[PDB]
Amino acid sequence: VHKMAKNQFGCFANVDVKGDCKRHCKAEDKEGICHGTKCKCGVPISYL
Repeated sequence: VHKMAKNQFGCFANVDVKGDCKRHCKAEDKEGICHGTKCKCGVPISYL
């Protein structure tokens, strides 16, 4: 599957969109950030 809305959890323009980058990072117990047309993790969900 192509690296345009099928690999970045459909996220773009730094927005949490369609596939929600949040969820793929929640598997890792992390926040998910859209960094352009790209999805990475932010920080641990352990906010304390």
